[PDB]
Amino acid sequence: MQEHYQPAAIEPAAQKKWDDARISNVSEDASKPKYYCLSMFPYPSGKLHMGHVRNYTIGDVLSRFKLLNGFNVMQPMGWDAFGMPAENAAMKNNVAPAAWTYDNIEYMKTQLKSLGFAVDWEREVATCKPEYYRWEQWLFTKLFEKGIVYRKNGTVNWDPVDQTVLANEQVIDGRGWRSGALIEKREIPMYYFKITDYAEELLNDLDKLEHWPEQVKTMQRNWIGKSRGMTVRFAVSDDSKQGLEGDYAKFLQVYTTRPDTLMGATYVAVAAEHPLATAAAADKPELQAFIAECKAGSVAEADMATMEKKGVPTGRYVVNPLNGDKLEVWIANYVLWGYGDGAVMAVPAHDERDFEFAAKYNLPKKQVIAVGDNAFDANRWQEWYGDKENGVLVNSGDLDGLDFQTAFDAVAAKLQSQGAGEPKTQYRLRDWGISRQRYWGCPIPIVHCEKCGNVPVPADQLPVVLPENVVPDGMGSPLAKMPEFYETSCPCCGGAAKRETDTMDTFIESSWYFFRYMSPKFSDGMVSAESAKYWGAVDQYIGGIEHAILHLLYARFFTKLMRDEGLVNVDEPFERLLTQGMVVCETYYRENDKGGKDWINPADVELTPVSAVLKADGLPVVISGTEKMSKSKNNGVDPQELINAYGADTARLFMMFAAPPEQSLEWSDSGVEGAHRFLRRLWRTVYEYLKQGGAVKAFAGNQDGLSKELKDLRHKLHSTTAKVSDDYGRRQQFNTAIAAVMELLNQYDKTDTGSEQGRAVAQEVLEAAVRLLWPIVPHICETLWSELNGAKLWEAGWPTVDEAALVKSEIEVMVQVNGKLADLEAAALANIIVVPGRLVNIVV
Ligand SMILES: CC(C)C[C@H](N)C(=O)NS(=O)(=O)OC[C@H]1OC[C@@H](CCCn2cc(CN)nn2)[C@H](O)[C@@H]1O
Ligand SMILES: [Mg+2]
Ligand SMILES: [Zn+2]
Repeated sequence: MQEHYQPAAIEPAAQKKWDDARISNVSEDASKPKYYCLSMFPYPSGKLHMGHVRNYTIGDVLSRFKLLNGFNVMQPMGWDAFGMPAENAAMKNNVAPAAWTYDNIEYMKTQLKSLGFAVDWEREVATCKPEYYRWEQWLFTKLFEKGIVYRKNGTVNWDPVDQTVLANEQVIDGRGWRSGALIEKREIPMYYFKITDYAEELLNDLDKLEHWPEQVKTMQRNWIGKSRGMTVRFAVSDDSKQGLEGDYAKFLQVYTTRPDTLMGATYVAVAAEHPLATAAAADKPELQAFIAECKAGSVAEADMATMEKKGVPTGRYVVNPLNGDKLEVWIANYVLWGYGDGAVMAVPAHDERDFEFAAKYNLPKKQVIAVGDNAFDANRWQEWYGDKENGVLVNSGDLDGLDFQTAFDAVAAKLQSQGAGEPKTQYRLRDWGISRQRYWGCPIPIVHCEKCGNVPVPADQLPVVLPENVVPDGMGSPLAKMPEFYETSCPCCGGAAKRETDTMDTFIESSWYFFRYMSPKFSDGMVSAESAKYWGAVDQYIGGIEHAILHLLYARFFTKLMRDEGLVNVDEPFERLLTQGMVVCETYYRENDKGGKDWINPADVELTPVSAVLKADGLPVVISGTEKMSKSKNNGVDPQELINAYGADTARLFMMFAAPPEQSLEWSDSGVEGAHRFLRRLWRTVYEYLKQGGAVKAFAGNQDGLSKELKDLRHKLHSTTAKVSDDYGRRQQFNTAIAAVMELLNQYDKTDTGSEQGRAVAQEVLEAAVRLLWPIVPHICETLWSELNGAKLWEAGWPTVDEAALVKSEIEVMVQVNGKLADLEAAALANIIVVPGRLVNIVV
């Protein structure tokens, strides 16, 4: 055994020992209990970043821990290969997106294997291969004939200079983010998942997830946005029916979730596309411009509530069906056409958004709810204005005194008796649009025939192979400029027909890949029925918070779709969900000659502790703020150079010890040094132990007769084993478990283990400490364990807790004052010469 810890020699050898033993290549074996630990598969973007290392080390600690406890552990790995980054690099470096992708995969695979992750590489998938996306094209055709997938005209943003579609997040003040040209709203036919048909199922099944973060379940409930309200119809006054047709000339219909406050409606609001808005804007140019500004907007829903609410009066009036008040109709920019009826009622006294709107335009406010004896200020909003559980109605005629639920049913009675309203349930959830005007994506298995219509590709002709021999230029999606691809024959009549040139949303690949890992080479379906029954569902899911809404909801939607098709037997894909925090770093720059800043990568800097300067230039730079690692402010720390400088075990240990997994991790140069020096200490601790006698049989059994010092070390040992096991399986806080093993080595250093019984307790401490640290630093623990014990580490198993070593030794004693029944005198005074051991006597 070498005296000094050199990871470059022990990490490759330990990896071959694991690959030769094939301990990570697991099977559907009904002998050992299964465990499915899954980390979110990455985009093959070129190199791994620190966010990748943290996410996949967390998954590996959980996997190696469950494996050491006797589980059949599947930790698969794959690549989310479809996406825009491949097209952008294709335009930049003049290469094919497929070629650019496959070289990033084979390089990032070498980085992952160097870190020593226990990954079953015989289950590796790649979403850009036809052997994978053929099955989401297959599920597309099935759900398309059922109507779950349907084709419908939709509105998108078209950049007339970059010649492509842009999402709302890529539009800035009406212009494209790159071209800077005004975008055009276009109505094009697209495809949709009918996810609204599963809204009640996706909402209620969140209650089954007793091991999900409560905030993730909360965010999904708000996104679905179920609401039980009331449809209300306000009759249009006779002086306002000009230019209206159909039922719009008879009434204005709205939806509200608080019909108990219908007596407090001071005005109504309609969307810019509403017929009442169109009839009012016929001769007033101020309304025409307001409608045009609303249509030209591109507010993303992540910022929809943060936009300034604006409105214009129409001069038209409707009648409240309960008190007969004439309410003026306004055109509001926050009312979205297609969300319900496209028209709402406003109660400024009990809705904060209506309060700020009325305060802006000096609109009336009518209090109709009261909570206790609280004062109602018409010029200041209070939190109790919108309370529902502890309020009673006021200023509502024959509705005064009713609470929320009784007034709700009372209002429904009057509305239904008049035929002016009825209860209705609504959902904020929209359908899922999957059409993408991109090249590097899964083709949509639709063929357009002038006689048969939109025809799905039959199952025999799947997949519709995307040609990998394309280099996009940037002047339109290449699939539309390639007749050799879209010119085809109709699979129904054989006539001339064209293929769909739009590709699928890349979220479709990530929505079911966790099932494909169970049988990645299965060629007769999405997932083999035998492997789906064995693995069931993912036991542990690890990923970032940015996928808590869209990706997680899509994965649950696909799981219920595949369940209703007969492929799987679970309602939910993920049992446990761990949300890893981001990784941040310090930013550096220099001042530009034009009044700006040019950012510098931290690796190209060196600090004096005081100021900082370049590594080779000696030009003093300026240190800036700390934020998430990104190429924006050029603060990304390459983990490969970290592996080159310290090895894989130091990188894994630093990220597991710097902060808890949910908390953000700040990069620290001195932090990775403390991780490396601790691994040097652990190596020296085992070396110096074997240097004075060698290995012995670790202590086991009855500990009676051991010294007080050695008994205290065994107590600390089995306390650490119980503390680490609870930190891995339950708390999932890996930084606290590292310090627990560190404190065990502290007491070991302070304990004389030179005796014959001392050597045995020392062996028991070290054999457990290397197994307690194996999930975090498997390379050095594998090497050190083979020096202490000759058995295979994974067959020795997770350290067992000896509960006898935790029980303290008691000394029963009798206490008689004056004959009748230093620490013993203290307890016998909490009840004077004492005979040592059995008698204490209180000199009365
Ligand atoms: C299931 C799919 C939708 C996953 C998708 N292919 C994806 O997000 N792929 S990815 O390659 O983008 O991320 C792979 C995984 O591991 C890294 C995590 C951290 C990302 C944020 N971050 C970055 C830093 C410092 N550079 N600190 N935090 C990430 O959330 C994810 O869990
Ligand atoms: Mg349960
Ligand atoms: Zn046809």
